[PDB]
Amino acid sequence: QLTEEQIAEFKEAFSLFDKDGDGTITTKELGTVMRSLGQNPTEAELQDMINEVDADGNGTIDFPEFLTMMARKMKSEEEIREAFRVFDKDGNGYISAAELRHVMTNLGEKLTDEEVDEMIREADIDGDGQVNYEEFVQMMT
Amino acid sequence: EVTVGKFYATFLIQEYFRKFKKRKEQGLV
Ligand SMILES: [Ca+2]
Ligand SMILES: [Ca+2]
Ligand SMILES: [Ca+2]
Ligand SMILES: [Ca+2]
Ligand code: NI
Repeated sequence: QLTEEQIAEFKEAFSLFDKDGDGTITTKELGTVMRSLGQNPTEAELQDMINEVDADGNGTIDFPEFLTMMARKMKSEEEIREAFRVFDKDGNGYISAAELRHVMTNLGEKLTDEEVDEMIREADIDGDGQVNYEEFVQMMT
Repeated sequence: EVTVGKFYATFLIQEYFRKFKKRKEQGLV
């Protein structure tokens, strides 16, 4: 159904936005994460993102509000496409090792170059050494 | 909302990494 592990994984996504670990996501915290991924929302964009998910209207997102939104969403091409474009920041249609390292570091992941290459090899159906959109979706799917 | 899609996209980005790490641990890469 909605499993204890799936909840746990959503809590992990919540923790990425809740940088100070205080239990709520603010507009400032959201802006931080989005900018760290090379995105650039406006004050107004960030506030409406908060407004959408903040069900009790106190101005911030707690984990039950985040879980509600995330479990609903789980029930998808456009989200996966946005995810791909976050990695593929030069828009050339291929995720390079450098692009992967870029996202990894901003996610708080810490993988060796050998692990980054392992990641690419596992996904790399056409053998070009980079991950195209097709291959990215396949790895995700 | 595509508004909520930005949150989910990040979960997906993190999911991309977590799936890999699990495979490498359990010897299923
Ligand atoms: Ca916080
Ligand atoms: Ca709230
Ligand atoms: Ca690229
Ligand atoms: Ca490839
Ligand atoms: Ni950057």
